Amino acid sequence: HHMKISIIGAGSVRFALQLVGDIAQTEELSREDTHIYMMDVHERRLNASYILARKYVEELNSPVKIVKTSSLDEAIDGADFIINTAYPYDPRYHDSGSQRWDEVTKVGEKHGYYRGIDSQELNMVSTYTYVLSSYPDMKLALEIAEKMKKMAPKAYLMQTANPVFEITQAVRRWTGANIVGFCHGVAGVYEVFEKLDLDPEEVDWQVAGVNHGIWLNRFRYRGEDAYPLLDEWIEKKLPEWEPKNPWDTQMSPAAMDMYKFYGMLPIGDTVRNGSWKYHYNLETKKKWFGKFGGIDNEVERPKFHEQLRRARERLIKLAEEVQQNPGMKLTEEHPEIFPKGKLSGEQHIPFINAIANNKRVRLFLNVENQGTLKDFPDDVVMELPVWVDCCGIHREKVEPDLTHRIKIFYLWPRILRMEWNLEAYISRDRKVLEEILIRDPRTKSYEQIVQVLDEIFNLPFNEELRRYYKE
Amino acid sequence: HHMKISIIGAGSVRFALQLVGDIAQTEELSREDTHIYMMDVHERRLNASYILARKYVEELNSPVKIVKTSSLDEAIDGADFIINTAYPYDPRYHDSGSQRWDEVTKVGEKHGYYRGIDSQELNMVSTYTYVLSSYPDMKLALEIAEKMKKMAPKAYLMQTANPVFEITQAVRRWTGANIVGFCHGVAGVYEVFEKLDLDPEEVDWQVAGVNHGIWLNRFRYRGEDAYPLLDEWIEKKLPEWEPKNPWDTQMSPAAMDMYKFYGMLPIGDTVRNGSWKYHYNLETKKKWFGKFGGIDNEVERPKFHEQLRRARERLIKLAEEVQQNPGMKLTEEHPEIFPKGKLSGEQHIPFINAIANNKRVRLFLNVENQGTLKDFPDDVVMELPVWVDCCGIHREKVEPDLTHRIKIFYLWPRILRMEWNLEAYISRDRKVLEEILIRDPRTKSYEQIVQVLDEIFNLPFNEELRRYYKE
Repeated sequence: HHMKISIIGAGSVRFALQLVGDIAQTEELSREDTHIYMMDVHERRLNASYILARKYVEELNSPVKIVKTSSLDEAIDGADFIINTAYPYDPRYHDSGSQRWDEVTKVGEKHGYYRGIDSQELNMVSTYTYVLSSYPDMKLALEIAEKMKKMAPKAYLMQTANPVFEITQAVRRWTGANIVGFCHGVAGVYEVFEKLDLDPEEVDWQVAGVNHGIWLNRFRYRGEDAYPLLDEWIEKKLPEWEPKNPWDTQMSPAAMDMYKFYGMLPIGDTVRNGSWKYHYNLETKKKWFGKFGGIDNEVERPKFHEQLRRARERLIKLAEEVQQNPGMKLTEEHPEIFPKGKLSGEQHIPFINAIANNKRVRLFLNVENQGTLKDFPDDVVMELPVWVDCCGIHREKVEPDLTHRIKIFYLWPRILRMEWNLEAYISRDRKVLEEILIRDPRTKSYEQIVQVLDEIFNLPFNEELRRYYKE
Repeated sequence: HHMKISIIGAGSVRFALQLVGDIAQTEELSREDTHIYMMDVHERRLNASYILARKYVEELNSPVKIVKTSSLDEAIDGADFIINTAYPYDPRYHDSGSQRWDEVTKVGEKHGYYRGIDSQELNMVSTYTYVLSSYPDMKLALEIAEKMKKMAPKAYLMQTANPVFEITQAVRRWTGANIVGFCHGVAGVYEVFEKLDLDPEEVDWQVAGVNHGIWLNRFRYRGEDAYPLLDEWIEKKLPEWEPKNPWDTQMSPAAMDMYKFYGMLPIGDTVRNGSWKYHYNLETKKKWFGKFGGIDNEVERPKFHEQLRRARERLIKLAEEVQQNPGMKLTEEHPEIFPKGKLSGEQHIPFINAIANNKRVRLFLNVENQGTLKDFPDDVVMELPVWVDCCGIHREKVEPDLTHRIKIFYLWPRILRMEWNLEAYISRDRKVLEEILIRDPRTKSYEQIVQVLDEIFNLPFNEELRRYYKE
């Protein structure tokens, strides 16, 4: 047979471009019998990705076949791998998923919720959830899961869209579907090693926890705990640390503070998901994250979404250029965006090449605990270090165990917040949403949460959201 | 041999009087070979309880022997049953345990924490915890547990002092000691049956959960769910409900609201331990609990502690009366306080008579889950329906199971808050206390929690508390 890899939401041009780049440069997958289905509902973006992708593989000399489609059934039918990177929205009001999150966040601030209703303790990550329930995004992943159990029973559903923890769990639990959560927050660990003058391949390390809630449980050098090297860095170097850009938080005072308390270093976006201690306002964010106040604020987030929008428009306009200039080479003209002989460092293609062609590799994926961390249920989805080959996912033993304080102060509260979000969705009940905000540290009255929720629900692009929560 | 029942903190005159009344009226325990050791550190109160108790049993014609002691070793040595009803304090500053709680609560309000630092979501119960850790009270129960493993290895430690959940758990886990938590919040259920015109002995019922967090999981009449009778009462009767006194909350709008959301009626002090929805201020408390705003407020609690103080002074002065008037009969002069031919309805003596003399009885006690509620760990202490005989405690099957919403919204959050409180104690670390308040919905800044904690720690009667948390 051939191999079908469907990318749902392929209008995310850059992420799709790095996926297509990775498969086209992977010797075992770069075959005539590899078919990439790019599927999306917004056609301007779709057509751009498609012509760019085709131009790109042409220049890598990859015989991979690329098929654009407009219908999700045709993309799912008989697929071997389904990558969901879709960010749903209503084209009558918006032109991008992030616009809707940006707007409910303004309504949330209007009613006294700084950084919006979706900014909660232990998840400050922007655009992670959408009105707690994430209805638009969860609805789509469950639609995909119902369609694929009929037309693609042997496929792996690779969840990339947020919230990955909530969605992966819901699909896993409510459908049978073979879903796996992907996220690459694990990469920040390489910055820790460099800042401590450590050859990365000479470090024995491990992380574990929950999506955007992972901890460096094992950090060793020469068979000895290397955490004293971090304690020394905190003494000497931290006083003069400074971020390169609003995303640079791994070695921040907020991270070191969380390290002091929990006993292990929080990795990647975990650092963004601290307690309210670091997030009361912009001035407080700047004390703990440096001059930008990190990425999750009034100034840097709208700035970032504006850059992202600006970039879509460009890639569309670039697609009109390759149409207009058949002869120009994308590898030469924009090598940043079309790398030759390098890999994205994303885990998606390594995963596919492992399962399809037995190229065994260590990955960090969101899968059911299944008794890897004993103090938590077997069915709860977690970000774990796993080995992947043609027999599927195999979990590494997690050693040392995560500290008591991580379990009771971080992980368990975060698991419950997920259980809260899933109950809100499944029950179709406003009361659950109200109860979530009743426990929000910035709720002043009950009247307040009723009025925020009302206003959010009455935004024109949430018409079907409020019809979902209608008595 | 004889039987030794030690009451630690016997200066709680009224509670001690009802204990001594219950044993003296229990046919199997009212023996010459039953010895009651009353022990306390404050001698004015001790002497009063002792002479009152002796006068009391004299009039019931109970041959029970009563021994006052000043030393806790002498009370614990060779004891069969040890009832801990002590509320520690410093006599150089205070004359009662509740004075210290009242004062840290004033300091908490001073710094913007309404009803004090110890009033947290899912525990509004006044005087339950003391500066989160409850150091004075936990220290004493662990001292008792270390002394009794040497001098009373076969004894049952009956915890009555608060916090019962935290203390019972800590002792259980950190020592071997055979501890069991007692609390009689289960009694409110009899008011529910009466208000619905139900013969109480014709109702098939059960409760379960956590101390001050119990739910009416089973409510049946004629082998049929009787919860529609509660739904009818809510329609017709609730609009005209009104409390008899600040403790009357079982049928309140707050209780019915919690019933609507969780699916089961919260029982006793559970009703006091709702979310902040019902507790923002006095005016909001009065909407949900009636004209008094319940018992946990600025007005009714100091009023209640003043009545309690007034009552101690009286019982002391009554003791000087029986000394002065040998001939007067306490049964006749104050029958409210010295009942003849009735039982307290407290579970303490039924328990003793069950274990000692095989008078089997159904009780609701705080013991280790041990897989009674499957979704929770085996070692966590919980308030469960149990049968008690001479072979010990036997747990009833809990059926139906508690609802999903109770588990994820009420019980699990409350278990974690306990785990937080125990970590604060065991670690001797202010940072844990800070982290608890970092998640308090009325914390505005980190500076705020540092200043509350500082001021609390610097109150003269907390000298040894702050030396316990000293760097």
